[PDB]
Amino acid sequence: NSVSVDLPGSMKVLVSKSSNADGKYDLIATVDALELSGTSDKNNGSGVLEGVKADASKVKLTISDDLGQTTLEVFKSDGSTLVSKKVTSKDKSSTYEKFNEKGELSEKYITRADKSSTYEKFNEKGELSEKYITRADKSSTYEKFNEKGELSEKYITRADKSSTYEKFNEKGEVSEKYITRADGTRL
Repeated sequence: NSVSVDLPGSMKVLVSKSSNADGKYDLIATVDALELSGTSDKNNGSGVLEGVKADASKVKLTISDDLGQTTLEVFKSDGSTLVSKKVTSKDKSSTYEKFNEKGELSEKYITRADKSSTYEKFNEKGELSEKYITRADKSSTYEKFNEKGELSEKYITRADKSSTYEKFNEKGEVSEKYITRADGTRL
């Protein structure tokens, strides 16, 4: 029968030459316990697979032609309003997005090859409300944005266990500024 192919994002696709078709390969994959299927013109497991949840949600798996990237989209029953989207590359980096009921981006979680991560949260308007960056060196950045799209809070943490906290007021200039450095030498 069929041949198994590994895919970025810890998934697998089964590829087998199509009989009742012509020059096509049939693809089947099981993803989060849902069966997806499609057909491809190539013999490496690239191509598009689709599925349908029992709530009639549509699931689309796209595998790029050289297998370096997979995209897993979950749509509402209309087949067009996004619910979620997971992109994973071969280098293990990935972007996961969650959308609200009308398809506006609600959360984004990025992971890089060095395993730094960036986590963004959006309001219902769809604008950036929060941003949190963790880095490989163990530094971290926190940003809170107000209703006016202005920065209102920032918190940087460095590898030497130091810190810098800042609050911003109605004017874009800093109003507070904690600066912690070597040991517990505050400011």
